[PDB]
Amino acid sequence: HVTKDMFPGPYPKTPEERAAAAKKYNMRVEDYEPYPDDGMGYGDYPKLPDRS
Amino acid sequence: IRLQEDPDPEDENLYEKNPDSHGYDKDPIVDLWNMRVVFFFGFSIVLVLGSTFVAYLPDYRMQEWARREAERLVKYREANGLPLMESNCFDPNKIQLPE
Amino acid sequence: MLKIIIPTTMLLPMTWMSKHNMIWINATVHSLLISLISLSLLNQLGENSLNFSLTFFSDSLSAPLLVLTTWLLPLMLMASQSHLSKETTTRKKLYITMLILLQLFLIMTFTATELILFYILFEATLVPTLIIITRWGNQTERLNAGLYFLFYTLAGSLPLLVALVYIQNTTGSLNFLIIHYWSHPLSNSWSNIFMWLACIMAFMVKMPLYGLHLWLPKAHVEAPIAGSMVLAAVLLKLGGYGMMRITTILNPLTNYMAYPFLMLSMWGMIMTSSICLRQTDLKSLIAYSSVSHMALVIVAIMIQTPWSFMGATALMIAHGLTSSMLFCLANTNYERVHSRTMILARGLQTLLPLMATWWLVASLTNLALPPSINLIGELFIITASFSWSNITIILMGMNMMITALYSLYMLITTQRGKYTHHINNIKPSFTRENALMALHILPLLLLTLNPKMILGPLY
Amino acid sequence: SSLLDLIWLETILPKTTSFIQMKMSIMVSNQKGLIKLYFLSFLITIMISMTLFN
Amino acid sequence: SFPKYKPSRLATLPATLDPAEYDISPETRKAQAERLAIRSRLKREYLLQYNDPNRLGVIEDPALIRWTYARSANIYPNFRPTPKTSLLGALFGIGPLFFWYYVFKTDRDKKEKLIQEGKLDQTFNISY
Amino acid sequence: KRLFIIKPSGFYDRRFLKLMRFYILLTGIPVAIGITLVNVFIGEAELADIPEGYVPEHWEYFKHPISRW
Amino acid sequence: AFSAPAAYLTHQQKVLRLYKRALRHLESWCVHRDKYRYFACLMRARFDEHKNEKDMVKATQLLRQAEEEFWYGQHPQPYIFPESPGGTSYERYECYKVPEWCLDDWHPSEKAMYPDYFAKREQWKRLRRESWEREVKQLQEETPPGGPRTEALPPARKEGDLPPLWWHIVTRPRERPM
Amino acid sequence: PDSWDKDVYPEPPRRTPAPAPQTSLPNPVTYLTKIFDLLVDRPVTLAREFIEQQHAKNRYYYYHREFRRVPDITECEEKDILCMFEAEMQWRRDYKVDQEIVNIIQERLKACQQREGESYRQNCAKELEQFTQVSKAFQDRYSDLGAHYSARKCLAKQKQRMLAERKAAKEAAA
Amino acid sequence: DAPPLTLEAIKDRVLYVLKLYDKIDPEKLSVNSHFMKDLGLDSLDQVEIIMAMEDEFGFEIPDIDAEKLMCPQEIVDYIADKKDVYE
Ligand SMILES: CCCCCCCCCCCCCCCCCC(=O)OC[C@H](COP(=O)([O-])OCC(O)COP(=O)([O-])OC[C@@H](COC(=O)CCCCCCCCCCCCCCCCC)OC(=O)CCCCCCCCCCCCCCCCC)OC(=O)CCCCCCCCCCCCCCCCC
Ligand SMILES: CCCCCCCCCCCCCCCCCC(=O)OC[C@H](COP(=O)([O-])OCC[N+](C)(C)C)OC(=O)CCCCCCCCCCCCCCCCC
Ligand SMILES: CCCCCCCCCCCCCCCCC[C@@H](O)O[C@H](CO[C@H](O)CCCCCCCCCCCCCCC)COP(=O)(O)OCC[N+](C)(C)C
Ligand SMILES: CCCCCCCC/C=C\CCCCCCCC(=O)O[C@H](COC(=O)CCCCCCC/C=C/CCCCCCCC)COP(=O)(O)OCCN
Ligand SMILES: CCCCCCCC/C=C\CCCCCCCC(=O)O[C@H](COC(=O)CCCCCCC/C=C/CCCCCCCC)COP(=O)(O)OCCN
Ligand SMILES: *P(=O)(O)OCC(C)(C)[C@H](O)C(=O)NCCC(=O)NCCSC(=O)CCCCCCCCCCCCC
Repeated sequence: HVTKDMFPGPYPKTPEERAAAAKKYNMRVEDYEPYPDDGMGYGDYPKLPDRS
Repeated sequence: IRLQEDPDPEDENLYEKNPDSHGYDKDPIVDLWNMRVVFFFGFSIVLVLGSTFVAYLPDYRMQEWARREAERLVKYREANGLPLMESNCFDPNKIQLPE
Repeated sequence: MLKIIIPTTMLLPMTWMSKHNMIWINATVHSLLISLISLSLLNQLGENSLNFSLTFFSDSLSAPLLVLTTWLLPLMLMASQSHLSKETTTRKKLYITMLILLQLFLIMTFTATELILFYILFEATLVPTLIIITRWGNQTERLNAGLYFLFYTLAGSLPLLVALVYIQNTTGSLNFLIIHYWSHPLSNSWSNIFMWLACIMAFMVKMPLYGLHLWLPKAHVEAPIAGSMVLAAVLLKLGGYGMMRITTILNPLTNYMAYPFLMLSMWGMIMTSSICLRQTDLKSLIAYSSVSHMALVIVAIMIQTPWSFMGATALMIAHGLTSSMLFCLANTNYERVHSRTMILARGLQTLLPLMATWWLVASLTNLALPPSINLIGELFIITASFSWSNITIILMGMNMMITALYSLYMLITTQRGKYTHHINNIKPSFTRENALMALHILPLLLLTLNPKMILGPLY
Repeated sequence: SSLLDLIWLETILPKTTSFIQMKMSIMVSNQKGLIKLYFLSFLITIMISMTLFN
Repeated sequence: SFPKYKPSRLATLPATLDPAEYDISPETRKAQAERLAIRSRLKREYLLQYNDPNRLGVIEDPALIRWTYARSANIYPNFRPTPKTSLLGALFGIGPLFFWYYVFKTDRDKKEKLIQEGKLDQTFNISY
Repeated sequence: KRLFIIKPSGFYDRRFLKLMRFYILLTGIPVAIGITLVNVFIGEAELADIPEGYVPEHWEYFKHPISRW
Repeated sequence: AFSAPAAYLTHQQKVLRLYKRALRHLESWCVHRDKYRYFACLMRARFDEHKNEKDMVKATQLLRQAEEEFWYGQHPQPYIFPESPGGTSYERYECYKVPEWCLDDWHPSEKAMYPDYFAKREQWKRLRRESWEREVKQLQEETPPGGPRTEALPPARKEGDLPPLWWHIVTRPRERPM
Repeated sequence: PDSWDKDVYPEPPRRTPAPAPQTSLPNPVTYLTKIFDLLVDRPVTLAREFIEQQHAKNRYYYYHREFRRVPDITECEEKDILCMFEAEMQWRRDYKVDQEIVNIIQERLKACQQREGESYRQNCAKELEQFTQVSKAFQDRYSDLGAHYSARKCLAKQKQRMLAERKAAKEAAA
Repeated sequence: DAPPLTLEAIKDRVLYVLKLYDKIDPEKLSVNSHFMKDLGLDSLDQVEIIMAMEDEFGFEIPDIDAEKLMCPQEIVDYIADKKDVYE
């Protein structure tokens, strides 16, 4: 039942897109942080802490 | 909505109507006979009969023939003092080398 | 071979004339009978082949492949009738027709005695497979997967057609016996290099060679269960059979041209195993395992020694059986939870014990556990590679370690741990699924009992 | 998995070939259907065939 | 005083030793409250579906769907050829192949040179 | 005080194993009995020199009775 | 485990958690009971020494230094109860925990082997089905418009109701199931 | 036992020393051997006597196939497919027989090693030289033909060996 | 193997430990007494009491749960619930 609007997208380049990405990933806008746009295909997926 | 589309149907469980089902068919009799023919033919016929047939296939690869021939060759060659393995596959007299 | 070919072409009208509820029963029973009849081809000779007629012949390399094809058809029927319950009668019969046509093409492919008839049939196998994938696959990506599969294979195989007709014009014949008896050395020239490339590249794409393999995960993941079973077990082996057959006319140029392909095969074997270690999808994991094993077979054919060919034949048969079984197990899990993600369904040992046993046995055969024919083939290839060079042992050992790692990782992830709490529809395993797994696994151990039947002509 | 299989092996053969074919298809099929334009093309073809073919 | 602890990537910093844990701002408290509210909302949704007596099947997880999609199908659309990507790809995809080619070529050349010179121990080497 | 042990259904696995055993032993047991009877009573052939002027058949070149058949 | 966590730990909660962890690690160092009693009393003496402290900045700095001291002096191999997360018997009986939904897929013969158990189970299933609507209504009546601000759940306010979202808590598998 | 040929598979005469006990204590090995002969050897011997009686009533014979020699690849003309086929089949059969001869010599070597035991390095010198000679000849014949070996390839290998030997002989006689 | 626990046994053991506590007067200690409202202990005393119970019954009470057990009856109910004791 996931809509096309609930999938990972491209790297966010505007604060509106960062806010939309944060809301999509159930995260605070302050906590949301993508991977750097180095063209590795991460997209707007969040960079969560590297713990286990 | 952009279409007049059917809702996604609920998954159908074969054990609800037929508790002692084999998973072959909705009909109990067809399901039972599908199980029976699969088990009988596959397991009994193919497995047992094909395994025993392959086990008792005639020795057409000539393993035992080659062993008996080798025993005869070894016996003859060691009786007469010849080398057991000949040094050349072919006859050098028949072979004609370039000058 | 007609005593096996005609009953398949009679499976066709029987399928279309049987009642609506007897199609699966009839198809399964008569497929089993045809498999039993094809078991008679294993009585081979030590000197030459079984030359049935001008058109068909059988060998120690063809016979196990034919037996595997004929045995795989009824298993595909069982899995298909699992997943095709709600279909209409006409579409069920069309699916069974595609399976029967694929089996007929494969039989004639393995028994064709001319390189051109072999080419025609081995290219004819594409249409039923493409139809099956792109029509009865579940997800959106079946269309792109079919495009990738079709165009990779055709780009590989068209220069093969050009090379085959060129060789027929040059030597007068494409008969395998004649080209074997009248073979001449291939001189080191650019023309010969490109002839070698045409042939070998066709079969390397079909194998697949590492770097020419993306179509394989695309198609094997997105195909229905019967499509996945036939793609991995049999269709990957057309490349090996063709490479073994066609390298008669490619010597001694194979000594110099095999370096890039050996390097690709060894390093990509390592790379695909490492990929398997970190796959979030179960079907993709099994597909990449298939790629690694076929890389090993490519190494065997390229080094091209009597010990390597026997290992290649054994590994091809063993991989066919093992990969088909793994695909069936994953498909049962998918039919439970309707998702291919590996971490979604856990604790399946405490929910379904006998399926846990089947998973254990399939994963124990996937890694080379002695004395299984998987290990026999892998070990013969490793020994031949050791005679070729002494660092191939380093690469081979690394590959074996990674293979054990990812096989047991898959087993532990799916079967062990604690069950997902919210998945409350894991019904007990069906007799049909249990019998499918048993019919996959028992022949493998019997082949362990009698191993000379799958070691090829070089035995 | 990512850099080689999903990215670079995909870019070299199938993605680049598909992109080139799509671009050439757009170039070929992007015509306004003007008889003046493609008859001038015919004239150029005729002159080239007369001169450069002997 | 006591020797200090140096965190690594594979031995991270404990929460009790994090300096930010003892410098709490009023905005930090509201950030914590907002995070807890998000968790509570998600937990309520999951628990309602979980305890539904009429639910049969798998509770679909959008987070899991997004994770699997981002890991495979969203990589190429978001890939650009950069200097870093090109260099890493060329290295990791070409360097090993040529390294192994050189190793095996040199080894086999030495082996064949010894064979030709007739000073390589090949006795009992029947199986090849 | 015995407590009820919640377990998954073993009926279906037990039934499959029972059917599989039955259908393997349906034909396997007669095959084993027949092989034993043939081996005990119709022994294996013994090697002999070909009598002069006599032309054998392939089954006469093979040893085991079942293989010859 | 049984209790819903809060947004943050208070200073008192942090101090008490440090006290318990320090006493446990001191016990791990001091194997014998008399030695442990002696040094545990000294540790409590230190905590009581700093017990009365109005300057919360100084209190937080004291807690930080105590945490650093603990991390330096902690036992590399502290004692863990067998059933605790680091313990040897942790999660051993998870493969024996089966759910009641797994129970209801039984064959009729299997269910016939336990006639009295399944009558009570049917009563429980009826009780579950008769209360779900009241449970969801109570949950949606008492929530704030913004949504749940915490993970706590209310009790049953009426004489005929049940605490909302109770089934899996009540019917969780036993700690020693098989 | 007349099952195999003692010339093909030789064994030295077995020298078993007579027992020379020096104690009054009973020999548990002797007692257990007597028990084994009473409980096991007698029933199995009776069973074999019954089976061999049943076999002798149904006596029948099988023969060893004899292949006559045919012209070889040296005599076959170029691209004469029939003679080439017969020569190739004959060469394949000879290859099989040579493989089995090497197997027989290896069996001799292994049996002698085990039989001699702690003095095998000296007592198995005769078998080691025979294996060395047989294996060297087999290797020189069929060493590096490849997966697609044939009588033509072996003939080319032998012609190359003959050319090398002729050149070496000329250089030595120079 | 080991005998099953009972509510009376758990109650007896918790009250036994509490009577062996020196800061609690055994005469005025009951199963409903509050550690701080009517026994006069503090948070550190409650921590030590919970640790004593952990040593008594051989399992651990997490800090999130242990901070709320302010009554011997509450401790008994917690332990019975965790050990699946209903009698
Ligand atoms: C002989 C058996 C077959 C063998 C085939 C081998 C090759 C032969 C080729 C030519 C065959 C003849 C022409 C048949 C046309 C049939 C059309 C049709 O309506 O079919 C359904 C029809 C029954 O359904 P219906 O009542 O008409 O209702 C139709 C509605 O559409 C029902 O409604 P619906 O909505 O449920 O149906 C929708 C369905 C309806 O769609 C269809 O029915 C279309 C079927 C395919 C179109 C025809 C293609 C012809 C071109 C050659 C390739 C054919 C391969 C597949 C053959 C299928 C045969 C049915 O369409 C789909 O589902 C779409 C699927 C799309 C993908 C699959 C379709 C393409 C497949 C072929 C491509 C692959 C070729 C690979 C290359 C190799 C080729 C050899 O089937 C038949 O009548 C069966 C025909 C054969 C009967 C038996 C004849 C022999 C009798 C006994 C002889 C004994 C001899 C002596 C023995 C000795 C002892 C005595
Ligand atoms: C109920 C259980 C027990 C019986 C099981 C069914 C039969 C089992 C196999 C046969 C038993 C013995 C019959 C002997 C017949 C020949 C007598 C004789 O003098 O032979 C001399 C000959 C001597 O060998 P020969 O090659 O020199 O013979 C010359 C040619 N003839 C036969 C014309 C003389 O021996 C045989 O013929 C041996 C035959 C062995 C058995 C052949 C395979 C079985 C065939 C039946 C189908 C498969 C049944 C498998 C078991 C059941 C499966 C469901
Ligand atoms: C409860 C269970 C516990 C576990 C028990 C199982 C584990 C034990 C396994 C070890 C015991 C093995 C028993 C061995 C008994 C001897 C029989 C065996 O040795 O014979 C084999 C015979 O081979 C078998 O038949 C293997 C057949 C291979 C399967 C054929 C295909 C079956 C159809 C299925 C199609 C699958 C196609 C797959 C691709 C080909 C090997 O050949 P051989 O011993 O010398 O034959 C003797 C007869 N001679 C003397 C006349 C020669
Ligand atoms: C040691 C080997 C000996 C084995 C001999 C086996 C011969 C066949 C015995 C098994 C056949 C099974 C059925 C036997 C008699 C049928 C019993 C019956 O009456 O039940 C039928 C069974 O019907 C079936 O299921 C059909 C299966 C029976 C026919 C299929 C067997 C035909 C196989 C022919 C074998 C010849 C092949 C030899 C040539 C080799 C070809 C490659 C009714 O069931 P349904 O039709 O499903 O009910 C629904 C109706 N409302
Ligand atoms: C021992 C292992 C060695 C592995 C193989 C040896 C190859 C050399 C090692 C790596 C060198 C470069 C290979 C490819 C790596 C790409 C570099 C990179 O990832 O960063 C690029 C920088 O690259 C460039 O854009 C410019 C191209 C060249 C710069 C990097 C290569 C310089 C290598 C130095 C040459 C060797 C120096 C010799 C010293 C003595 C050695 C004996 C982008 O920068 P960022 O945006 O910060 O992304 C990184 C995120 N943390
Ligand atoms: P109850 O609610 O009465 O608790 C009273 C508390 C403590 C909450 C007070 O009301 C309070 O907040 N007081 C002021 C804050 C305070 O107490 N600060 C000091 C706390 S830390 C302190 O100074 C003690 C640290 C000494 C012990 C350090 C432990 C390190 C040793 C570890 C060794 C492990 C192996 C031996």
